[PDB]
Amino acid sequence: NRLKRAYIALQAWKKAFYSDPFNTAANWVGPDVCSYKGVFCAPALDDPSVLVVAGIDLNHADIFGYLPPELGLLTDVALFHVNSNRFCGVIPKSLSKLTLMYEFDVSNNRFVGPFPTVALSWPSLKFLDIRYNDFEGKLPPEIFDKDLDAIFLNNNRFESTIPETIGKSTASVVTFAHNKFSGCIPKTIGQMKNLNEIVFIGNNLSGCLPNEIGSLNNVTVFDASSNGFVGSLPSTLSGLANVEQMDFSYNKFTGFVTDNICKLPKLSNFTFSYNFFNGEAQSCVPGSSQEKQFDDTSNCLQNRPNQKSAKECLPVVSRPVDCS
Amino acid sequence: RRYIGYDALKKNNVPCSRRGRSYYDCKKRRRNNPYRRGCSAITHCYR
Repeated sequence: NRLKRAYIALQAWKKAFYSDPFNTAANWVGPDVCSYKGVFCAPALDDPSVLVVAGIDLNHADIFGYLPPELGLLTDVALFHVNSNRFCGVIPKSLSKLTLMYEFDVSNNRFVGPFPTVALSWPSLKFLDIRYNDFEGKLPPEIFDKDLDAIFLNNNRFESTIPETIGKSTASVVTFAHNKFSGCIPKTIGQMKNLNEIVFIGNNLSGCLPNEIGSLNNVTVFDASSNGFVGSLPSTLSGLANVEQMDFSYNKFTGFVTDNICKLPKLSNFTFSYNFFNGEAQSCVPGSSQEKQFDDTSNCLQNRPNQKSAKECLPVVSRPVDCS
Repeated sequence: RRYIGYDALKKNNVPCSRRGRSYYDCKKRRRNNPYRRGCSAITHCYR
């Protein structure tokens, strides 16, 4: 009996609810699972006369518990939204039995430990949000082999490199912000199809920007700020025909910012502050345009306010890194 | 003028406020089927 399997799953989960501030699971009683708050039923995909539990949505219920193995009984679930709860521990391996999983959002919880690799077992997975937890360690390179549309990893404790496989991803949005990723951006980044938004804010990346970034002609948001990149901006960035938001602040870039970049047609906010640029085109100057916002604070530019001192600048400016 | 890659930086933000709906189908419909989608790239239907 199929809904009985859902009943057992949900009652095993409610037993694990230590604190439910909005009494969200109050009506989780009796065998009518479809009337449980946060449980969403639907016709079976292969038979519209059968009733199945197809979705779970407890977004913002602030529930402190964990996810028990018995949730593996919810074999018809394709939607799982538990943003902003206090679910703790790990994702049960039994969730590999949720073969219809399509959108999995455990953002802003108390999950911990290695990347939840059970997500790799879902053949229909499209949306994976694990941001704002305490996942850590290496990132499984095979994650970019799935046909995900959206990968949110930001604000965890992931470490080591961005996988060379990133160029395989079909994602329209990928976030890495606020982890402890290190090393270079892989040259394969140019091969990402469908990519619109990529966010690296606040990691420990370094090396030079790969010129292959210029192949991302559908990108609207490219934010590499608060890392440790060096070298010059690649001239290939003139290929970012769609970029709207571009942020390189808080790095160690050197050299010239040209109108190759500052006159990109959709570029409306270009932040390159806290670097060591020693020249900029006139069309890169903040306050110069009514359509385009620029920010050049704390660089090495003559005749601009709030620049770095000449004492601090000459050592770095006179020893540019050979991107090789 | 909002980007979901940037909104992802707010821990409380989700793509859709309608409980039970796909992030790929945040549109008032007579029924509430989690299997129902329609949007292809989340960046496009987020706006």
